[PDB]
Amino acid sequence: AREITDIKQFLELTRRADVKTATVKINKKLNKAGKPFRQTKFKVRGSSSLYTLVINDAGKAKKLIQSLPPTLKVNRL
Amino acid sequence: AKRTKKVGITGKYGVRYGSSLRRQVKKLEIQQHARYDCSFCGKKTVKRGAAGIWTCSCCKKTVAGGAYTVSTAAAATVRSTIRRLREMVEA
Amino acid sequence: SINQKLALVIKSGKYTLGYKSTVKSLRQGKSKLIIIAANTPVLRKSELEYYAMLSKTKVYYFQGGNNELGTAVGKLFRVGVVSILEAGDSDILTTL
Amino acid sequence: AKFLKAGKVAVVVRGRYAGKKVVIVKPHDEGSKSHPFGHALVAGIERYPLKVTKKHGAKKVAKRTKIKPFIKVVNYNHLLPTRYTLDVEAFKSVVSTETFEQPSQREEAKKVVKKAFEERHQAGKNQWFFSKLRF
Amino acid sequence: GRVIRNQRKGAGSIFTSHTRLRQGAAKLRTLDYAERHGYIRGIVKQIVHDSGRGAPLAKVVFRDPYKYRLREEIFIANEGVHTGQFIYAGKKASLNVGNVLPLGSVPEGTIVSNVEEKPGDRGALARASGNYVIIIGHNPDENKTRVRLPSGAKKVISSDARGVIGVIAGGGRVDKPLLKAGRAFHKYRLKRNSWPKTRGVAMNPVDHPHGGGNHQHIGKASTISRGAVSGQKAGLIAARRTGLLRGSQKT
Amino acid sequence: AQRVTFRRRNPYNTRSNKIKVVKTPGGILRAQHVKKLATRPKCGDCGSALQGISTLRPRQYATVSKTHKTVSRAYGGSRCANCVKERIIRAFLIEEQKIVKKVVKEQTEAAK
RNA sequence: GAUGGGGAAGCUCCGUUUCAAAGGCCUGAUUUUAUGCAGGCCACCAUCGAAAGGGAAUCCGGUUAAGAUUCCGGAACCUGGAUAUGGAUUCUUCACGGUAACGUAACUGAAUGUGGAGACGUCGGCGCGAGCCCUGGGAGGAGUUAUCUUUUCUUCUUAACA
RNA sequence: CUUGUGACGGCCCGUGAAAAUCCACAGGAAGGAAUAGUUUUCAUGCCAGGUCGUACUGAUAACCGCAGCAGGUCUCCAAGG
RNA sequence: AGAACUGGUACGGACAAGGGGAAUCUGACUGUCUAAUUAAAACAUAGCAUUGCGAUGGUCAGAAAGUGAUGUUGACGCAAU
Ligand SMILES: [Mg+2]
Ligand SMILES: [Mg+2]
Ligand SMILES: [Mg+2]
Ligand SMILES: [Mg+2]
Ligand SMILES: [Mg+2]
Ligand SMILES: [Mg+2]
Ligand SMILES: [Mg+2]
Ligand SMILES: [Mg+2]
Ligand SMILES: [Mg+2]
Ligand SMILES: [Mg+2]
Ligand SMILES: [Mg+2]
Ligand SMILES: [Mg+2]
Ligand SMILES: [Mg+2]
Ligand SMILES: [Mg+2]
Ligand SMILES: [Mg+2]
Ligand SMILES: [Mg+2]
Ligand SMILES: [Mg+2]
Ligand SMILES: [Mg+2]
Ligand SMILES: [Mg+2]
Ligand SMILES: [Mg+2]
Ligand SMILES: [Mg+2]
Ligand SMILES: [Mg+2]
Ligand SMILES: [Mg+2]
Ligand SMILES: [Mg+2]
Ligand SMILES: [Mg+2]
Ligand SMILES: [Mg+2]
Ligand SMILES: [Mg+2]
Ligand SMILES: [Mg+2]
Ligand SMILES: [Mg+2]
Ligand SMILES: [Zn+2]
Repeated sequence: AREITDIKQFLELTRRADVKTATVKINKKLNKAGKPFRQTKFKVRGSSSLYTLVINDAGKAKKLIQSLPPTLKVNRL
Repeated sequence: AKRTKKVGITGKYGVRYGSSLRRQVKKLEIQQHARYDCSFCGKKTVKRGAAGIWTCSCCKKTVAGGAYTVSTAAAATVRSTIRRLREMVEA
Repeated sequence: SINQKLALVIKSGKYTLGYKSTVKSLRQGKSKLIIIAANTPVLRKSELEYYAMLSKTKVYYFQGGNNELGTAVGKLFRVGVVSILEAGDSDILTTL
Repeated sequence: AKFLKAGKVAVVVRGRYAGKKVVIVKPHDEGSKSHPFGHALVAGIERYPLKVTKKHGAKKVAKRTKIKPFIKVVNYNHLLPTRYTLDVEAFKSVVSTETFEQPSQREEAKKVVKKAFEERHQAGKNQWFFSKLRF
Repeated sequence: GRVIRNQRKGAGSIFTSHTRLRQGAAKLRTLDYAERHGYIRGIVKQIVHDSGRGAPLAKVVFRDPYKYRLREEIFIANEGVHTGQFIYAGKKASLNVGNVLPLGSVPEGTIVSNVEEKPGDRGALARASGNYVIIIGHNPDENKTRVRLPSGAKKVISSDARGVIGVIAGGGRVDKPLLKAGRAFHKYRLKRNSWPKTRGVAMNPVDHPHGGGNHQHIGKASTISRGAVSGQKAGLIAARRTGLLRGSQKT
Repeated sequence: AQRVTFRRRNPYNTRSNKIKVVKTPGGILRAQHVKKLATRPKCGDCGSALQGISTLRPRQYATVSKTHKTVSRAYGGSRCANCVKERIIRAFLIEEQKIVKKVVKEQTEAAK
């Protein structure tokens, strides 16, 4: 329910010691009339709120999923 | 244009209640709805809120007065008498 | 009366109209005399005497309200206070 | 004659320090580029000293005499000049136009004016200036 | 016969006054040490319309001299009182409109209103809109004052009773004709259930002394002696005279 | 042209039972009740709606931080700013007048 | 409508702050120990009375033979209570900036007092919002087609909360 | 069109509830730091949220009129021409 | 708003939708009542007039009361016609 725009804050937020699960949503969006790109959403289920991080870059998305802690349950959908 | 000859504000009562009664009701409502000078702010902004309550739109002052006018003649006579008694008793 | 002296001030000298203008002038020390209408808010009156006393300025109280003072200076609106910056050709500063 | 001089005590009527005694340190009648209006460089007190009686001994006196000063640019329209006065010599140098525009010299000027205020208040000088305006 | 209407009011079933919207009982400030030894100052805050009352109310705020509180009083507003006006009450108060000077310390010919009949009962006399009391003279020994009530009767009351200077605001109210059963309906809707009134002569004889007959007529004399019992007092009670008043009252 | 119904058991169009028809992600029209509108706080002296303060129902003020309920001036969340200015002016002037009156009184008593 | 009271032979009646000795509230002190002494404070002075008045806080999708704002899934909020970390602030002890209206992530505060909200009529017109109605383009589906009809109907939606 | 809302204006011898409850301010009692504190109106974190109603009709058949009676019974939403 | 053209003079084409005038009696008017035979010229009403009362009071209630209604009232009021 709360959006996060800082990657450092997000990666820190993945180590809050209360979060157990997260999900990664892939969307197909259009930047303008010609070019469709792939939207990726990072949602971390906090104890009290849901934090969503949105990335419009595929490369950054790959680097970030690579950088998630292994102890966190990730869902692909 | 001039809409009525004599009824004026009491045209809303139509042909009923009798001529004379409508006459003095007009005579009083004209005073009731009129605008009065602010004794404090000096403007034509004093209106009647309720019976006897006269307040000024600007300067936010309210003065207790007559039910149908800002002040009656008896009030003026009383105020003058009080002033006479004050300047008689202090000197 | 005194209104003729005021009129000659207006036609000859310089002056200000209004509370903000007069307090600004009195703050700068350019005011020689101030005139207060009868029904001026007494708190405003009192701060005016305090300012004048701080500025060593003569004070006169108009025997009339805002409307009478405004007509005295020859204006179609009401004036609560006037400040005299220069007499020009008048005599109010010497008398009263 | 103009009266807003470099030693007059005034009262702030508007702003965060409304009702606080201030002393004019540096006047500016014809405004400035940063402030196109008649403004000053007053120094005041935010937390007035508490009342002290015979009963308090040797530390409650010290705690109850603490002074929190402040320095600000204020429009002349937001001051009431007083007939009182309080000379400024020990901290007229530190308070200046360039004393502001960065936080540091503000705070070490506040320190000097705090020292000057508490020194005067320790002696029997300017009780009215240190007395809180009740309203 | 049946119990007549005027008897039926005393039970107070539906005949009690409608007191929802009234702002409170309009009483003077209680008579304490300050008033009988000096004067006290007050501030007029609100001038409020009172439901079921022609005169407006004056809501004056006082200071409690014994405890740090803000006693608030409800006065009847005199004509000429304004919000923010300072009000002085006490023996040593200055004789000004809205002040509450005791009748002992006020010269003859003064106008007062809301006058106490005994000291400390917080105002009885002359409490209606446009009404006032004349002070005629004093009796310094065995302190005593003679005053003129709105009824025209002369009454002698104690010199320590209080009364506010001025005339009750709202005068001339009864001058405007109502023109409408609706206007009277709304007027009495906030006072009590006493309207409309049915003529006794148009009643059956079981309902009223006047009722009955093949023509609407009272039959007997309509002037009822004061020695009559409840249920007979229907008409002109203890009428000294009757008929149109031609000439001076000679009071 | 769907027609909605009250979502609660009070069928009377009272103040506490106002509704606002809204469209849901399900594509249907569903009535939703709206709470009574908040009234702005008012100044103690000038009687006007003093600004800078959040406007909520009275109980809901217990939930928000101190910042939303006050201003950083004396009489912050209580009195109008112009009211504060005029009362400061009144206080100063009347106190100075009190000193003036006492010096005049001691002068006149010393004269006789 | 109890109580203190006052009537009535009595069933009971009056009265709801009245001719009353009409109480609990916080801090602490003592750490035989539990709570009395240490204090201070305060003066309404029972209770009942509204499923349409006032009122702390929830929405969406799905599910049953019959329940759903109650169940399931997801996402919030309020009250009460404990609390730990981060943040904030302090050597000028209890923050700063803006001339000002005022702003922020915070940014001590008891007794007592003041103020605000709760909290408010009806009617006429005007502005603004939401929903509905109308309609264009486009992407699907259905109907009529002896003849005509870029045609007729229909789906294109986004809650509380931040 | 329905409805909500704002600024208004008209009307009154009618000026059109109260309480619970929450907050702010004034006040400065008290408590407070430097080798360390103070702070839970800032963020995050932990636990709990008791009791009763919840189906259905609400009317030319589920209510009252002896009844499966052309009677009576409060209210919400209201498409096109 | 106007102008041509057109039709078995039709055209607010269904629906929807005031008859009018001259007078007399009576009530001024809006309003209310005999649920289930009488809605009126009856009642009420605004206006007018009269009476009582300054509270240790007027009118009225209770068996009594340290009891009540008017009365959160005070003659521009309350009460009775
Ligand atoms: Mg009746
Ligand atoms: Mg009959
Ligand atoms: Mg009989
Ligand atoms: Mg008869
Ligand atoms: Mg409710
Ligand atoms: Mg703010
Ligand atoms: Mg805000
Ligand atoms: Mg009882
Ligand atoms: Mg209850
Ligand atoms: Mg309820
Ligand atoms: Mg209500
Ligand atoms: Mg909700
Ligand atoms: Mg169901
Ligand atoms: Mg659930
Ligand atoms: Mg900060
Ligand atoms: Mg309020
Ligand atoms: Mg959205
Ligand atoms: Mg409606
Ligand atoms: Mg209105
Ligand atoms: Mg159910
Ligand atoms: Mg159900
Ligand atoms: Mg149902
Ligand atoms: Mg139904
Ligand atoms: Mg139905
Ligand atoms: Mg049945
Ligand atoms: Mg019949
Ligand atoms: Mg009939
Ligand atoms: Mg009749
Ligand atoms: Mg009586
Ligand atoms: Zn005014």
